[PDB]
Amino acid sequence: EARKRELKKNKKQRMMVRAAVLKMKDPKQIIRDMEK
Amino acid sequence: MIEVVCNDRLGKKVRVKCNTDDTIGDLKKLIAAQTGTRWNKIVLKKWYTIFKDHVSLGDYEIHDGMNLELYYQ
Amino acid sequence: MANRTVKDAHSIHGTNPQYLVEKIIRTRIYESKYWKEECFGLTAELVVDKAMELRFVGGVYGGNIKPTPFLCLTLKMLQIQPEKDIIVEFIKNEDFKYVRMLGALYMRLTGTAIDCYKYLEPLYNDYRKIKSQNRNGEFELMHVDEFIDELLHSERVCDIILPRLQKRYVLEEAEQ
Amino acid sequence: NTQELLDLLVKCENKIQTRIKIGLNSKMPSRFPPVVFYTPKELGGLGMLSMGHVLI
Amino acid sequence: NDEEEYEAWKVRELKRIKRDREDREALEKEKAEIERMRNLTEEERRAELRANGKVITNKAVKGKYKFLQKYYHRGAFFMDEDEEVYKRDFSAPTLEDHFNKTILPKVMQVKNFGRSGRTKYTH
Amino acid sequence: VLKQNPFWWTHQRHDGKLWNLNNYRTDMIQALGGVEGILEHTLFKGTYFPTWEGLFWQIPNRRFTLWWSPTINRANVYVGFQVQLDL
RNA sequence: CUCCGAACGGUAAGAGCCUAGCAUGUAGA
Repeated sequence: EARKRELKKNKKQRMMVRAAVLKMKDPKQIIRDMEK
Repeated sequence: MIEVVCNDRLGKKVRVKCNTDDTIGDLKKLIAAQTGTRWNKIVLKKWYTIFKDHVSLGDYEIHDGMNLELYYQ
Repeated sequence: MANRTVKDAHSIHGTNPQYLVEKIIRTRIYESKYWKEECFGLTAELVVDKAMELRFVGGVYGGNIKPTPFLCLTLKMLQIQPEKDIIVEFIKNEDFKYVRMLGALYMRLTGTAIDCYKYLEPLYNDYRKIKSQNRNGEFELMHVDEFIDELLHSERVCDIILPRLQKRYVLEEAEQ
Repeated sequence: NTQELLDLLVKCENKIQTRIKIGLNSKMPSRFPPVVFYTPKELGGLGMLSMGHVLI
Repeated sequence: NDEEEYEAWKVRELKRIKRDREDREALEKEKAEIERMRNLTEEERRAELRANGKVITNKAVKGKYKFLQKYYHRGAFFMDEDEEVYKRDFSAPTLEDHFNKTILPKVMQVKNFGRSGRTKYTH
Repeated sequence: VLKQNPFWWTHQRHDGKLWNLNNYRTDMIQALGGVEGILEHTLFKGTYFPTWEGLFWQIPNRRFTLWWSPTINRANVYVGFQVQLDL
């Protein structure tokens, strides 16, 4: 029962971490600055 | 004889009892006679898999309980 | 931009200026190949050029609702909202056929029932052939009488729903 | 001989059916074919030796 | 084929003109048929004349639900058409009525954790 | 002991085994449709395996929700809100 | 022996490009 909610919270945290990692090294943030 | 569920998330959950070797035209006829609509406007999808009105029912491999997304044309 | 007619339009009393056709069918009319071309603007003149070059008379074809250029052009002229004189000019043209067909269809969708009988009645004499697209894609050659009969007497002769014209007996008892 | 005993066995089986069909998805579907249960572990099921009438 | 077109243009004009007059007189014919049935009901025959067919658009040729086969509703939205798809005798087991529902231990209405209703028509 | 062991019936050593169950499985496999029928839901229809041979190796949870994934992820069980994966 | 149910628990999250039905009605010089 609650294990589903725990796994969903863990997956949401992992997705947020992946989004932050892709945005921090993003082409519009990192590679865009690398070309500047 | 098969019981199909023409369903939708908009307050239209109909259950039509149709024949085994029947077509999809008569199935649309039943779904239109039951809920609120005419025959030529109904469209029975399943994730963008548009069911056409010339193939048969058992030929598309539908069985008792298969729910189908209703959409108006 | 296909929202307004130009800047202001005399709203047909039925539903709305652009909404005499069902919302689903008009929403399908917009996103289409035939709409992508000629949507740059068609006010009065280029409509005649686009009308004489489409020898189909039909509504929807295919499982996916695909509008004929006849139907999309009816909708385009409906958004343009031409004056009554231009429509009478299209209704009086005997050389080009489908132009007259579109003129009659538009005068039916937007127009007074008295005007409907006054302008569409004398279109009930031509015994010529007219091509149409069925719902399964296959075409059929029918008579013009069949078209105007389904238009004046029957409901939804095409994919569009008609705006409830009276029975002729009431008008014959009250008017001409 | 105990009718209440058999009825309660059936109720307990239909309860443990819950979360063995509901643990996968939070829907409690209509049918969820019974054979997913009564296959032994020798083939790779559960081994749910049943007493109540579970008609296939 | 201009000679044939003008020949059929009258064939359609005659039918279309026939439908108009046939529709006007129908209002009087319907009232007249009630008048004919009025005198027919009055002094035709005391249980000695029908002149009828008991015509119905779609005959519901029902059967007998086995033990708890669901009450399937055909849906009363389109019956004037008299489509043959309706005449199929919806008295069959759809999904789970194939069973006997008598060998079961005591009873099983619905095992879905929602049995709000309680009725079988025993009384 | 801190575990209620159902041993009041008898003793497995002195009294022996109280029950016998292989004839239950022998009838169950027949009632489920035989080996091929009771199995036929699983994904071995594939798997580079022609016949039934011994190959037994969230391990069991995934193994179970996969081995019956077609017998579970069908349309005649859940509602018909069909959902496609990314790929 | 006719009593027929619906929603949520459901569709990963993503960076580049693009298009749009809607909304204010005024203070003041």
